[PDB]
Amino acid sequence: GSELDQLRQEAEQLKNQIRDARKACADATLSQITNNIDPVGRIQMRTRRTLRGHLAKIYAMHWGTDSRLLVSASQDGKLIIWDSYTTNKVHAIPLRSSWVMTCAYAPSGNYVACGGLDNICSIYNLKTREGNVRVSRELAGHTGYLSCCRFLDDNQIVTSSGDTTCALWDIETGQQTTTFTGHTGDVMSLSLAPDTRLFVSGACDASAKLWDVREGMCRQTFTGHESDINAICFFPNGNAFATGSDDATCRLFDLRADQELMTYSHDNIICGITSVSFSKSGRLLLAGYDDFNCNVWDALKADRAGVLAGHDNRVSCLGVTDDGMAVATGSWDSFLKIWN
Amino acid sequence: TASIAQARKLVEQLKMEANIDRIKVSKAAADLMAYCEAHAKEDPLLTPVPASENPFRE
Amino acid sequence: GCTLSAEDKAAVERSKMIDRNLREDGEKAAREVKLLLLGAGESGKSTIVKQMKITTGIVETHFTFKDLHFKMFDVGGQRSERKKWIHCFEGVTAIIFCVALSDYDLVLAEDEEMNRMHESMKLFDSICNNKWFTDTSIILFLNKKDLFEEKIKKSPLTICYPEYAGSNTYEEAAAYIQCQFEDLNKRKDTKEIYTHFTCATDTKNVQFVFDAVTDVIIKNNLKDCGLF
Amino acid sequence: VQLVESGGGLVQPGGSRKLSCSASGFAFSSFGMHWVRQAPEKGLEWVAYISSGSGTIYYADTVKGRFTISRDDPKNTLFLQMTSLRSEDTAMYYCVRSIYYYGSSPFDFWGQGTTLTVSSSDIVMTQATSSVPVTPGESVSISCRSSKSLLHSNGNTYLYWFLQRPGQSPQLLIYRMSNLASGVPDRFSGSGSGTAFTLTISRLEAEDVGVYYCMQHLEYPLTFGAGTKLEL
Amino acid sequence: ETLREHYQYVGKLSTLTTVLFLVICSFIVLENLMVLIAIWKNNKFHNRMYFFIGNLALCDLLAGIAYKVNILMSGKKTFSLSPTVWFLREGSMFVALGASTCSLLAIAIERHLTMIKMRPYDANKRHRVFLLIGMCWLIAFTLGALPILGWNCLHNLPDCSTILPLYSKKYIAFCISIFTAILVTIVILYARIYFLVKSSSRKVANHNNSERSMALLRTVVIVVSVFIACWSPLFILFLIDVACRVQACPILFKAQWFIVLAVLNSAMNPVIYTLASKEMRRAFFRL
Ligand SMILES: O=C(c1cc(C2CC2)on1)N(C1CCCCC1)C1CCCCC1
Ligand SMILES: CCCCCCCCCCCCCCCC(=O)O
Ligand SMILES: CCCCCCCCCCCCCCCC(=O)O
Repeated sequence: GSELDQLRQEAEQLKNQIRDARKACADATLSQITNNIDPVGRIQMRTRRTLRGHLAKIYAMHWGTDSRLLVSASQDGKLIIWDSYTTNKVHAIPLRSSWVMTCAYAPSGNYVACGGLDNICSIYNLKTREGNVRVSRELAGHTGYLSCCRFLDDNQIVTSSGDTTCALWDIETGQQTTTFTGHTGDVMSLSLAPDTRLFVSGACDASAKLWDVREGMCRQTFTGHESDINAICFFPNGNAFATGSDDATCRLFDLRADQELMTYSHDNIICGITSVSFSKSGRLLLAGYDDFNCNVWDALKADRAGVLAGHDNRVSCLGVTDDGMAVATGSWDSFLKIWN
Repeated sequence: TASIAQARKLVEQLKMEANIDRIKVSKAAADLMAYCEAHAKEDPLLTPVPASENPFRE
Repeated sequence: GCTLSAEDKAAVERSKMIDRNLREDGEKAAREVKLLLLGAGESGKSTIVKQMKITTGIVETHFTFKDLHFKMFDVGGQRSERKKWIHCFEGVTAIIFCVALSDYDLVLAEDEEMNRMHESMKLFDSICNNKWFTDTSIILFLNKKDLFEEKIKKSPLTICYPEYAGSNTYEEAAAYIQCQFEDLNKRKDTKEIYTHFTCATDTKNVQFVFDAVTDVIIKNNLKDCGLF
Repeated sequence: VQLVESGGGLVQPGGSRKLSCSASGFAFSSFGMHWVRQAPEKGLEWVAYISSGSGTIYYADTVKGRFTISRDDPKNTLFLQMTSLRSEDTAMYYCVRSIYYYGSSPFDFWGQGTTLTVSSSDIVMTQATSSVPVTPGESVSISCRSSKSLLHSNGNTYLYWFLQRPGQSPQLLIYRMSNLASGVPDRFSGSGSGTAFTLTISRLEAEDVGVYYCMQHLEYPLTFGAGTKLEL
Repeated sequence: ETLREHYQYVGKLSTLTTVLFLVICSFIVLENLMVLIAIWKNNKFHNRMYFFIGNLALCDLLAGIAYKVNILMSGKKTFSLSPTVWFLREGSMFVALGASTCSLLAIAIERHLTMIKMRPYDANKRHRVFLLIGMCWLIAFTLGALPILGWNCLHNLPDCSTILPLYSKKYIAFCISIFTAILVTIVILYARIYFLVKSSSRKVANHNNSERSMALLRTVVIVVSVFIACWSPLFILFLIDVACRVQACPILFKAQWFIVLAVLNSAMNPVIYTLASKEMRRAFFRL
């Protein structure tokens, strides 16, 4: 009791020192610095392509490395590879369990990762001597629902599960090589850094934790939400990231300085955010909401510059090509739209 | 003595995390603004390029 | 094909074949009755699993009855926040709840502050008032009635319900329990609750399930075709 | 993965013959098939093509309406029925698998084929040279010509470079004029420009001797060119 | 000359009634246009019933517009009209009303097929809706174009009718047989649907199920009864015309009166098929 109380007081006074340093270094907010720039007037994106063929709610998608192919997953039990130029299907993969919540595309373009309520992450090999697609590896070390997964490289993967833990695996051996246990709530998303050395992870306890892949300790933490966290993605530079919560608000955090750079929210919106993605230059932030349409925010002024109102249901997945030319959005109506 | 190990580990993690350094907010703001300005020309979404170079034209 | 090469034509043909296969798979899979089996604490969940049968996150059960294919989802072992994965069962046909009424005098395995029936009622109320199950039918399946009948003789149900005054027999107590469980419903118009007492024969349980799902199917078809 | 052929033998001018090909080790139901001819002591020529699902069937112009092709997915067997065989129908026959999607590489596996002896507009491919003596350890170049631009509006060139070692089945080296095949050394390379195509070898080994062919796939019928022979 | 003699054989030789017919047709066409635009407003085309309801509304609009020109020409061009154009004018009515009655049969067929299959979920199955609409239109055009090109009552006079002098008895009898077959099929389908619903809902025996069964009974009774009441008098008049001889029956003169009742049915279809179901009524109110 006494030891716990004194230790909690010590942690609180370290937090007070940290926030005092934050306030001392916060001479002017990001909005004050960036108000001098010229804001964008109005951007309009039209649906160049409309992918159809899914018969259930689409929950995840990932753009390809060449900005030409993409992957999509729904509850129908099918994983579909789409050619975004001519609207062609390259591969259709049946899933063992139809309860899937995430999918990833390998940077080399040879493997695809999937996972969901089955507590198992499945890897499928695309470039095979045979004419079909076969499962290469199965990870079953978690005891909670898998919420996100991203290929670290051709041989390593990182997954976030519902058991308040994250796991960096080793595909060739099949066993976890690093375990991250610092969350008190279900983990919903993660995003890899552009330099491929660190990664941030969001959970339901309104805290985002930054982890080191090589070492594997609680490198950084951030607490700025009042509800659960649904999406997270790094800035194109890699020194910042953006998180979306269930309180109809997104926040921008900085890796180097533990700050809250900007809060993207509006009084009209009362529903949370399912997906968050950035642009190539880091000027446009794309946020998918529960009000059946997406939104575009100018990241340096926190104002709305466009609405991609073309979906009849809640949007769940959003992605941007590596060259930043097309925006692919999916929704629960089983329709994928490429806005440009 | 069984329920104090978790608290000890938590406070050890807090004392390990608190040892990192800080930088000015204005520096981060300037870095982000410079990154946005430098790569603005190479952003098809931000700056509408002519439709001739667009492969997504219908 | 005016400006499409031979390889482009072959790719288009492959895409059309994939579309045909996907449509066939969807048509094949859009004719199976999905049920969500759910219980509170230590109930007769596995009991009715064995009666109706005749990867620890979710358990899939497949069976057939009267040329009707039933897929039961048992997600008791997920052990996570229900609000983050319950929306994926929005399109489920029916929810088979599990309550044993013989645990009225038995306190919780973790504390004696409350008995299991109150937790069952509190979780039934949460399930009924869910935003994703406004028009999802619920079956009750009050089981373990024999033990309750034996226990009601030695110990009355006044302990569980201090405001209840009855004959303390079996029929009256069962009727009171059923009425209290039915009163937890808040809509009473968009959704309905079906109550049944399990017997030693699997036929009664499977027939009740078949009748309930048939009624739900008829209601859904009537709503779809605009006759109501 | 393998394909084996059967049906070859001695045939009189008046008669019919069915050539069978059986494939094992891959998904035959999703691979388009090509029947390709190769006259002895002369270049190889196209015969027929069948697409996946038996949707598209193409025949050679000189043998149009004269041969028939059929596919069997449950048994993974390809049949080529021939009704008439003249004095010019003596050659070897090969079956080639090819699957078409984005990033795919058609003409990967060639089987072994079988011989057949008889008891007796289109873009043209040509190569000026036919026999270039060379010693190992030096770069070599083989040139092919075309009568029209092979660059389609999509943005790729339908040019292929193969290899036929003496006594061995042909294999794939370069597909789409700029992409290397799978399982081949990096020494081989291809460079196309307008109507001039060059296959270049940086370091030449004793296994690189044989007859090279230049291949086009812009449109049907698929007219082929004469190979160039490199000898040790 | 031919028209004059044809009218002479059958003995065929007010402003308020004319303007009443004009305004009734005006209400018909405005209601049909409102229903059509309300349907077109909603982009949610997943439901198959949308196609059938839109087709019915369009056909009702076409029938109203056709009756407008038909009645005005009959009032004005009594005999100046060319004999060939007379057949086109008369066949426009037959086409419109044949396509405005087979649409109800197609709706009944679709409802019976939907409710007869124990499918918890919905497949696309648009090859049935498309085929039903195509057959509904093609039968109407074939029936309308048959009498002008096929058998006729033009030169000889064994069977020329009284209400329409140029038409023969046999064609009218064929139309009566088609109409009564359609009516019997619709009635049988609705009765079968009601019986199946009641049998299925009997087992559970809940208050909500009983209320739903009673509501379905009332809806089916209204749907069948309104159609029968609207379409009976024209059936009776045509049966009398077939049975009665030439100039024998003096009640056949005011045939146009019965005709307006057939027009009145075109008013009831938008209300019954759109304002009696919850989703369609909500969509109409929103639009
Ligand atoms: O289509 C009409 C019709 C034509 C006219 C014309 C003179 C104004 O009135 N009803 N019938 C009539 C014939 C049968 C009795 C009443 C309707 C049928 C034709 C078969 C299928 C549709 C119904
Ligand atoms: C437009 C109504 C009159 C003509 C109706 C002709 C077509 C009736 C429906 C045929 C298909 C449905 C019945 C056959 C069985 C089935 O395929 O389900
Ligand atoms: C003018 C033509 C009238 C034809 C009347 C007889 C045929 C009507 C269509 C019958 C539909 C039968 C539906 C069967 C449904 C089922 O088998 O599930």
